[PDB]
Amino acid sequence: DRILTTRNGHTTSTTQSSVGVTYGYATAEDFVSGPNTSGLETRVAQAERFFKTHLFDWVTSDPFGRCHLLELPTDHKGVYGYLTDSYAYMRNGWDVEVTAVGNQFNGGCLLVAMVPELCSIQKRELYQLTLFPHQFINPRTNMTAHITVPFVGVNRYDQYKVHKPWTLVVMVVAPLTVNSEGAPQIKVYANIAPTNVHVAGEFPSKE
Amino acid sequence: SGNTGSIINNYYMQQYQNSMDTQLGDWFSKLASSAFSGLFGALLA
Amino acid sequence: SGNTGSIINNYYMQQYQNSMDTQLGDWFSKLASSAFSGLFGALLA
Amino acid sequence: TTSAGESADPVTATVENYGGETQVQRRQHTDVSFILDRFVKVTPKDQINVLDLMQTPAHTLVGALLRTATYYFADLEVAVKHEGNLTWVPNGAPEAALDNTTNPTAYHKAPLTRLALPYTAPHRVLATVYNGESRALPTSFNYGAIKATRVTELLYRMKRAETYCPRPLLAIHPDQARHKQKIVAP
Amino acid sequence: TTSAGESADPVTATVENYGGETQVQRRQHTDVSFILDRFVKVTPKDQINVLDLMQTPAHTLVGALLRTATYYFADLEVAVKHEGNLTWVPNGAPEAALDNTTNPTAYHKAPLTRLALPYTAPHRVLATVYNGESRALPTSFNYGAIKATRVTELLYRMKRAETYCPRPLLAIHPDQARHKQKIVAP
Amino acid sequence: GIFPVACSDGYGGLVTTDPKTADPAYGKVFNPPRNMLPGRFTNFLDVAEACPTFLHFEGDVPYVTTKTDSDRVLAQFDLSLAAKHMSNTFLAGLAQYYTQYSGTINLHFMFTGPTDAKARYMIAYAPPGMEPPKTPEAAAHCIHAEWDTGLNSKFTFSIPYLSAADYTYTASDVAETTNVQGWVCLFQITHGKADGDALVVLASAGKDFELRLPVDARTQ
Amino acid sequence: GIFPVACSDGYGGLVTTDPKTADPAYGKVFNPPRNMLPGRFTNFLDVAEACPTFLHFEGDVPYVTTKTDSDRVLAQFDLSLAAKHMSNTFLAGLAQYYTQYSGTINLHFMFTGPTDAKARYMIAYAPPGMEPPKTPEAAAHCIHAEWDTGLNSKFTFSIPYLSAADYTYTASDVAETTNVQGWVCLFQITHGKADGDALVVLASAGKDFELRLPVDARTQ
Repeated sequence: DRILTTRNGHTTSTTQSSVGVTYGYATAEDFVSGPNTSGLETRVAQAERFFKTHLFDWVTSDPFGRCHLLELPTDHKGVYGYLTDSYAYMRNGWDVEVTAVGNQFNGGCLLVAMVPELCSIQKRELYQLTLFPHQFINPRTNMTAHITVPFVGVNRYDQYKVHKPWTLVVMVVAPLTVNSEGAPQIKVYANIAPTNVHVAGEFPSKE
Repeated sequence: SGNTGSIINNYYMQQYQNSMDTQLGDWFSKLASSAFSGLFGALLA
Repeated sequence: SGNTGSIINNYYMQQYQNSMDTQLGDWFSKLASSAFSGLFGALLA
Repeated sequence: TTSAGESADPVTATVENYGGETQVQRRQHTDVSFILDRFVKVTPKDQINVLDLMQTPAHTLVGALLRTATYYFADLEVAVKHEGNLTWVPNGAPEAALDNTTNPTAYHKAPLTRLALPYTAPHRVLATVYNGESRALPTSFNYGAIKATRVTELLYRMKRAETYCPRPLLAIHPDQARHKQKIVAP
Repeated sequence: TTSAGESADPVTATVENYGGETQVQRRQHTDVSFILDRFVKVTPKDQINVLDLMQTPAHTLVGALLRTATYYFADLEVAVKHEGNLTWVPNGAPEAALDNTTNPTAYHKAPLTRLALPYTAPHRVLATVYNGESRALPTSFNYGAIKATRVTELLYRMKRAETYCPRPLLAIHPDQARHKQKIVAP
Repeated sequence: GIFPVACSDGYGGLVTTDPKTADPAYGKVFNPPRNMLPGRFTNFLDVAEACPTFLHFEGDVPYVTTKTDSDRVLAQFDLSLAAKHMSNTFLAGLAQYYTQYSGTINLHFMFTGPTDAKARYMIAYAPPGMEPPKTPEAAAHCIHAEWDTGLNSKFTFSIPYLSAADYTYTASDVAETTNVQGWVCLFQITHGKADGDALVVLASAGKDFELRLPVDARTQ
Repeated sequence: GIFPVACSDGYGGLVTTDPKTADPAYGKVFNPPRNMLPGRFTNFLDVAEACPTFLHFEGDVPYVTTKTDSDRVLAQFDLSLAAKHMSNTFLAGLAQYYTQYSGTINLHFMFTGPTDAKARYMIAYAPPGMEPPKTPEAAAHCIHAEWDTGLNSKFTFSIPYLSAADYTYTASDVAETTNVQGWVCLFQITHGKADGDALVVLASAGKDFELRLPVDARTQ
C-alpha cells in the first residue's frame, strides 16, 4: 500500500523506512512569472537531481542541542552550482532527505528541520524548533526524514551570492544511547535536491 | 477586518487610506484542521 | 480627478470652490500611443 | 527596432523584440494634476506679496516641475502663517486696495489661515516664460496680492492643473562616476 | 491517541477520548490582525528616525509578537509628540530630503500628530531577519524616516497585518517551581 | 447659520487601542503583489495547535529518563502556563501576553528507546484541593490514561479543563503559592530493560483552547 | 439639545499633501475659454516616452566616436538614473524627484557617418554580481543585440528590467559604491573607414516604465 521511492530527474532514492514526506509551508509553487523580470526567466530542468553531503557524526557523548546549520545552497560542484556563477537571479525550492543509519537497537532521536533565514540562535530557543517544517528521526522507527519546501523569500528572485534563504538544521533531542547490541557511532548524511529552478539574467563570461 | 469599530463609511476613499494591494495571475488554518483524532486501534466502551 | 480623497460631496457648490471653465465653439497621449514597434525587416525565430 | 533615423516620429523598441513580455504599468504618481497639488514653501516679504507662481524656487519639487510647462492653468490655494489681518486682492487692482477690508480678509485664527483662490488672470492660459520686454514677465501673470502686518511663511499649491508645451527639466550634474548621495537607512 | 510518532503531521487527541465533549471556542483575541494594530512606544533619537518596525523592543507586546513572523506585511501609522515641524519621507529618498517641506510635513497641533503612512517598501513582503551582510538588515526594510526639531515620544502601530512563516516565541525563565509574580488585587 | 455641535468633554483623547484610524497624508500607493505566498498564518493559536513544542525538565532537557528504583514518579509538574516545565514552550510563549484562558492542553509523549526496551506509563490529572499523588496506586483515582511502547511510538493525552470559573488565569499569583488550578502527574508503571532511555515530551494547544484579554507584562 | 461630537486628538493638523481642499472665499469666477488649445500633456511619462533626449559623454558631447585601435569599448556606463552619462536626459530630470521606479529604458542609437563609412556595433546588459565585460567576446553571453549601419540609420534597444525586488531605487546609494543594479556596455565590433565619425545616442522612457513615491531632494 506504500509508494516510498522518490526521484528527481534522473536520480532516484529508495528508502524502506519512510514515515512520510512533510510538505512544508505549501503544496504547490508560487507564480514564477513575475513582473520584476520582464518575462526573461526560463526553467532549467537539468538542475533537478540529488547531491550528497556529509553533516556530522552523531556519537554517544553529544548532549541535547548539538545542532548543525548548513546554508542552502551550499557548494554544488555540478550542474546546479554552475548556474550560480552563470546567472544572477534564480529561485528554487528544495526537497531534503537526511539519513541516520544505525540499527533498530540504538536509541535517542534527532530532530531535522528546514528553517528560513536562520542565524543567531540560542539553546533556549531550541525547545521550539517544532514550528518549522520538521520530521523526527529515531532508529527505533525510521532511518530517514524527507522534507520538501518551496521558495520563500523577501522577493521573487534571489541573488544567492549575497543571500541564503533556507538552512537545514539537525539537532539531537535525545542523546545516542548505544546498547550491547546497537551500533556505536552513526553518521548523518543527506542528499538534497532543488525543485523547478528558474534563472533570469545571463552573466558575461569571465574571459 | 482588523481593530476597527465604526459602522460609518470611511471619509477618505480607499487609496488615500491604505496602500492598494495588487493581485498576480491560509496554510496553518488548513494544517490545524487536518489533525488526526479518535484512536488508532479497535476501541471498546 | 486630482489629489482629493473624499467620498462625500463638497460643501460649497462648484462655483464658490473653483473657477468655472467656459467652452468655446490630449496630444502627447496620442503621440506616445502611435509609437512604432516590432521590426523593420523580415525577422526570424 | 531599425527605424528611419531622422523622421522624429516616436519609436518604442519594446522588450519583446529579444524574447519576453511587458507588464502592466501604472502612472498615477506621474500625473500632472496629482504631482502639482501639494504645498510648497516660498520666501515671503514683510507685507505685500504678489501671488505669482514663478516665485517658487527652482530647486524645489513643484517649482522645478512647474517650469517643465510653457503654458499652465491652475487654481491656486494658499496657506499663510501671519499675524494681523491678511487681505487678498484680485488681479490688476491698484495696490492701494490692499489696505481696505472689503477685499477678502482673513482674521487671525491660530496658527495659519488657508483659503482657496480662483484663477483671476485675464489670459486664457498663463505662462512660465515670455519674451516681451528685455522679471521679464508681464504684470498680468499673477493671482493677485496678499498683505498682512508681517507674514512669516506662506505656502502655495496649485490644483486642477493643466499644462501645455513641455520644456526641458534638469537634474544636477555628477562629478563622480555616478551621483551618490547618502540615502536613508536604519 | 496512539500515532505515528515521527511523521510530524498534526494530531489532536481531544477530550472525547476519555469521555466528555468539547465546547465552542472563540479566537478573536489571538487573531494576527487584531493583536498587532495597537500603539507601542519606541525610543526616539533627537531628530532623524527611520521608521523601521524592528526597532520596537523585544520585551514589549507587539515587538516580541512581530518577531514571531519571518515575513510580514503591514501598513504603518505613527503617532508622534514633538515640537517644530515633522517631515515624513518615503522609502529610499536621500536623507537631505528631510529638510524640505514639500515632503508631507505635519504642523504642530497640540499635543501630538498621528498620520497614516502607506507601505512604501519595494519588496513584496518585508522581513524580520536576513542573512545578507555579516544591524544585519538591508536599508530597504523601512517605512521611511521622520525628522523634527526634537521628537519626544513616537508610537508605532501596524494595521492590515499579514504574517508568514512563524518563528519561536519565548517567555521568561522561572527560577522557582513556577514564575509567581504579583498579580493585581483589591 | 452653520450646523451647531457641542464639543463634548471627556471624549476625544488619544487611546492606544482605539478603533479610530488616522487621517491619511500620502495616497496612490500600489504595493507589489503578494498573492499565494507560502507559509501564511492568520491566528496565533493555529500555529500553537498545529506545531507542538518541547518542555523543560531538570538539566535543561526535554526528555525524561526512566527510573530503575522503587520510586516511579517520572515527572510531577503543576499545571499553569507560567510553570517551570512549560516555560520554553511556544504555547506559554504567547500565553505570557494574555491574562486568562480556557480549554484543553495537549501533551505529546514520544518514546525514543531501542527496539528491545519496553515500558508503560501513565499520566493523571489531579484537580486542586489536596496534595498531588506520589504513587501510581494513588493516582489511579484521577482522570488518568495509560499507554505502552510498541509500534506507534507517540501518545497524545488531552488535559481536561476543570474549573469553577469559566476562565482561568494564565499568570500564577505572585503571593498565593498553593497553585489552586491543578497538578498533572506522569509516572512509569514498569519497564523492561529500559534503563537510561528517554521519553521526549511535547505540548500543543488543544482543540478548544482559546486565550483572552491581551496585556503586555514584559517578557520573562 | 445639540448634536454632540468629540473633538478628537491627534487629527486635524496641517499636512502638506492631504486631500482636504480649502474653503473658498471669493466665488462666481468664469475663466476665459481654453478648449482644444495645442500642446497639452497629461502625465510626465508621456513626454518622457514620446520625446527622447540626449546623453552625456566625455567632453560634454552626446556623440561617441569610433575607435581605430585594438580596444573596442565605445562606452561603458553603469545603469542608474543618477548616473553621470544619464544626467542631462529628461528621463533623469523627473527621476530626480522620485525614489524608485521599474520598467524598461529605451536607448536610441543614430549613426551620423558618411555614406562610405560602415560599422557595426553591439550593446549588452551585464546584470550585477561580477565585473562588467571589457571585450565583445566576453559580452556575447549577456542579453545583447547587434546592428550595422545601412539605410535606416537608427537603432532602438530596450533595456530589460531585471531585479530581485519589484521596484528599484532611482537614487544610487551615497555610501554603497558597487552599483548593484547593473551595467550597460556598448561596443564596436568593426568599422570600415569610419574614423572620426560619430554615433549620437538618446534615451527615452520605455513602454512599461513607471515611477513611484515623489520626494523633493533638491535638484542636483
